[PDB]
Amino acid sequence: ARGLKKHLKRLNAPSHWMLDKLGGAFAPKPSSGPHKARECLPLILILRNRLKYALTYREVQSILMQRHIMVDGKVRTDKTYPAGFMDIISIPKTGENYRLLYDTKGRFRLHSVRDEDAKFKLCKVRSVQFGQKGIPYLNTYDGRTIRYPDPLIKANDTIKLDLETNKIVDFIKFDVGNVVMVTGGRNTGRVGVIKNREKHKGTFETIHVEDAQGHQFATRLGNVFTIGKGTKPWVSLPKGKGIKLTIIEEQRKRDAAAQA
Amino acid sequence: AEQTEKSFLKQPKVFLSTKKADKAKRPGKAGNRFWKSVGLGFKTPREAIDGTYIDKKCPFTGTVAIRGRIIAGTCHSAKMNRTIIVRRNYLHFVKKYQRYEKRHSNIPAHISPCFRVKEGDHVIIGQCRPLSKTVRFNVLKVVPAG
Amino acid sequence: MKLNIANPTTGCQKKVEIDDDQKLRNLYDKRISQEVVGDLLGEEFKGYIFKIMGGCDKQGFPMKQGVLTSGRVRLLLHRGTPCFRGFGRRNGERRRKSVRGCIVSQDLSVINLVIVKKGENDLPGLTDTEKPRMRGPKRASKIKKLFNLGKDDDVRSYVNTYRRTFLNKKGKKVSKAPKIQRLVTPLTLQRKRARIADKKKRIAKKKSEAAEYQKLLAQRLKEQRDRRSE
Amino acid sequence: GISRDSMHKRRATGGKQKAWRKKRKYELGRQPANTKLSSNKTVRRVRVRGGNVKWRALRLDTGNFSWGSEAVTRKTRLLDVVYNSSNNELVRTQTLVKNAIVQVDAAPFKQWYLTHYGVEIKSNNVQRKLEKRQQGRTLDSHIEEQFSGGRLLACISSRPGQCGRADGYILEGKELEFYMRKLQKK
RNA sequence: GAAACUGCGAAUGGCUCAUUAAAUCAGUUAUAGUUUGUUUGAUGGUAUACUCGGAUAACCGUAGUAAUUCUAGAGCUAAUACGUGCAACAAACCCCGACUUCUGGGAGGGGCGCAUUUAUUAGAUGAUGAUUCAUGAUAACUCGACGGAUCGCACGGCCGCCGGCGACGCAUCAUUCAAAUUUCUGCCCUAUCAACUUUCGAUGGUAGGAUAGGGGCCUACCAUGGUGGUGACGGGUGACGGAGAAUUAGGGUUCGAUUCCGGAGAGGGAGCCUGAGAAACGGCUAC
Ligand SMILES: [K+]
Ligand SMILES: [K+]
Ligand SMILES: [K+]
Ligand SMILES: [K+]
Ligand SMILES: [K+]
Ligand SMILES: [K+]
Ligand SMILES: [Mg+2]
Ligand SMILES: [Mg+2]
Ligand SMILES: [Mg+2]
Ligand SMILES: [Mg+2]
Ligand SMILES: [Mg+2]
Ligand SMILES: [Mg+2]
Ligand SMILES: [Mg+2]
Ligand SMILES: [Mg+2]
Ligand SMILES: [Mg+2]
Ligand SMILES: [Mg+2]
Ligand SMILES: [Mg+2]
Ligand SMILES: [Mg+2]
Ligand SMILES: [Mg+2]
Ligand SMILES: [Mg+2]
Repeated sequence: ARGLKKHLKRLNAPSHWMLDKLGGAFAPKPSSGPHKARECLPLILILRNRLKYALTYREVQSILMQRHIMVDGKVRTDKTYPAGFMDIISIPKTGENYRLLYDTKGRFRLHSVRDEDAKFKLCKVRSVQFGQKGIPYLNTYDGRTIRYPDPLIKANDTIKLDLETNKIVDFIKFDVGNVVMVTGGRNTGRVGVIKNREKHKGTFETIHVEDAQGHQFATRLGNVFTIGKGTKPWVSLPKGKGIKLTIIEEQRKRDAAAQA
Repeated sequence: AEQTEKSFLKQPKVFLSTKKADKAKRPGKAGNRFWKSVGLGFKTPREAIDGTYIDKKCPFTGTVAIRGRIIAGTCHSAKMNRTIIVRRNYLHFVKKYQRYEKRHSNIPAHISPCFRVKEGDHVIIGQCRPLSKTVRFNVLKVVPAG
Repeated sequence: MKLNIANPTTGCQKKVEIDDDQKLRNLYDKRISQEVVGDLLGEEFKGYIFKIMGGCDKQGFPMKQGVLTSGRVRLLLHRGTPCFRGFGRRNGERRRKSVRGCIVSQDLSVINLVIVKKGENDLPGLTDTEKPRMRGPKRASKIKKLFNLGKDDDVRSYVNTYRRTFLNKKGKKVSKAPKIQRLVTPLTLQRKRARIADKKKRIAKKKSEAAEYQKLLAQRLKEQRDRRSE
Repeated sequence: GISRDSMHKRRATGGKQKAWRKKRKYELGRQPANTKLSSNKTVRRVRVRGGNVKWRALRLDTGNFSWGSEAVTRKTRLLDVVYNSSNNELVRTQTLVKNAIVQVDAAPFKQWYLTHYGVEIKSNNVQRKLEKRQQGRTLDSHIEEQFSGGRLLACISSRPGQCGRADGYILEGKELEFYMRKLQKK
């Protein structure tokens, strides 16, 4: 190619979007923004496929051009805006607030949150280093730069950001024993506590996580997001509570529900 | 002794003509020979720290960084200026016959003057930036045949 | 050879057809921007002096200034330049077109001429009238220069001087007045003030964060010294 | 045009590589600046990838030179090119390239040395600071003997064809001895 | 509100499979070897002002030519076009330094935004597996397309001055969208192809040039290397690679132009302009 791609073929769209195969030749190509294209949930999908507010592309445009949707406290009119993990989606007309979390099957789920709980997001620190003028600055995986961060904050940390004031109100150090959520790979959406961190020089670092029921899983450092200090996450979790179920137990639940 | 070229050969960003020379300072400071640990658990040879050679492609005293693959092998040829051929021997599985066949790969690697090598030695090379048309590796450890 | 004569002072244009060989010779071998004396090219043109501004050949190809010949050449031309308008063509696109040299020769269909000095007689349809300017000044400083105002003089009053008044096809009166550009209004002053205040707040925020960070670091160091005092 | 691709080369085995694509613009090369030492300064704007700017010096006569032991940097005129390590053609053509050895005017450095040390190679405070600096003052007598002629040996450390400037450092110590031996062997 | 200037786009998509056999491509690396319009986040201080200048389109009317979004001349008039120019003010820091009574004090003068280039220096015992790293300081340097002469809505508070919500634009870093290059391993038939490469780059070294950046990519000098029966080199392919497809007890055989990913081409070559991005072809130049 002689430049950037503008189109996303529907077959080549992320599989967690759960787009259907015959809905068209194309999928919404996510715009550049805070989250990666392959790891985000675009606004058009949230509005039409998930919340059912809109029925068409044009209806999503109509809703967004009314300035009805705020992402993390700010009005977005781009339909392909890449909304991502832990983002607050608020509609200050119906009075509903949503935190974009992962279910245990790797798919973004709009989790309803309280009005007070929609006043902060959780960000993962990507790096800490000196900017111009020798001023220390923090950057996250959701594209934010924060200057003069707390010196106790290091890379891979989780900071609590107040959307109203745009400051770090609290932070969590990436340590063994902190409850985490996996945001990438086959364990996406799984919640557990870190048991040990296995480091290997020159290559990716492996984190060993054990969930509440005792199942153990391992994932790379880049796919781990701390959500609480200790065994108590700072945000509310979806109904699964991050506890992945085997297909046999899912069938048990379905059989019990049908029997009732 | 090392000035064998039509140009003076100096370590970049080391001021040799400094007036306030000192030996207790870190490498590259106060006219001290610059050297670095390559990382990845590889010791810096003492002949690189105490050497007088100037090699910009040296992993320990030059400007190259070791990043990427770490490959073991045997010195197959050492007839070039600071460059040797590393032969890697491996078994290629043939699916249909469920057997293996012997296959080899000739990997050119730059060798710094801190190592002296002969054909047949066991060497450890690390991936670096392209140093020439065919060279993307630097010798990091040399184990003699005996 | 036709002559397309223009009088820039009165804004009148008229095509003159000269076929006699002598009068045509008094223009041959001359170049664009070179001036001719009207007495040479006729009787009615005494006193007048004409500037050669270009022309076209028998195939409609324009003359170009600086080519320095009488014949036709092919040149790689840029868009928006003379001899290549390039309408609808992409930016940065060049084209090789046929242009004629700047020298006037016998192979020219028309010479574009301009009157620079008015003769003793009057040319019919050329210097016997005056077509007025279609539009007046639109930028405020140009208006002030036109009507010789100075500082603290209002320009709007003079915009109403050259309003174009006409009747609509229905029959109602319509007046057209230009919008003044580069005119100082209270909104412009407010915009400049808001820019200055934005700089103010930038500086204040910078100093506030720097001071808070310094205080936090000082408190951290004092806490470390308290630990050391163990 | 000039390309930087590995397409046209032979393979490491010696075998020829058949072309599978035309030349791309993202792998171009441009013709060398061939910066000459001349008092007709010409630096041209080269528009490069990303809409960025490269400065292409064609003729240069003045440079910014650093005396590292003294930690002083002065703008001095370029007088001559004397040594090139890659090609003496560049010496005879007076071509300014990175790592070329040149003659630079010593007048700014003489002036700074007089002002700063009080030594040619009016207050109690000024005389006290001057005596403090003069204590331990040591020149190397090679820089001194070239100061006698007013020309300092210098090495162009900047790339004139890339940055449009001919900057460098004054040669000192072992490098100075090496290049003096080279110039006397020339 | 037509038209027109300005801005942006037209480098995506669509089509095809000719070339191409460790090459494309696949999985797996790397950039501590680079560019990146845009999005998101943060950042921006030492350079007539109650606001500068000259053009030009549309318009208008003289035309030319057989002719083309082929084309010349004349009269007007805009800017977020173009070109200039005050750039709200400051501390700190560095150098020189009259006088002072003096290991110092110190008027005054110069430098000092951001970017660029070089050089010296700090970076300990902030960061990485690892950097003379991030970043600071200093000396200078550059004839710097930078540091708002722009627009909408609302228009209130104090006595003329302040004043909100936006839009557009400049620059830096980060992020995102990506590319480029790049590590390892992997490809059909053919030895009735066993030697090939190296004048004129072949393999490596030094110094440059060039490039967005590594690199024989190119240049100068130097050395004699590099590949090969574990099949180099060459030839054939009715050979684009893969995901895949047909048939399959298992093992396997054959196919894979075609809708997804990657590559390549726009009659064949070659060369470019614009642009963040093209060696573009529903862009140009030539054969
Ligand atoms: K490409
Ligand atoms: K464009
Ligand atoms: K690959
Ligand atoms: K390069
Ligand atoms: K080389
Ligand atoms: K563009
Ligand atoms: Mg205006
Ligand atoms: Mg395409
Ligand atoms: Mg640094
Ligand atoms: Mg080089
Ligand atoms: Mg074919
Ligand atoms: Mg196929
Ligand atoms: Mg075919
Ligand atoms: Mg078809
Ligand atoms: Mg395709
Ligand atoms: Mg193409
Ligand atoms: Mg055809
Ligand atoms: Mg083409
Ligand atoms: Mg076509
Ligand atoms: Mg096309």
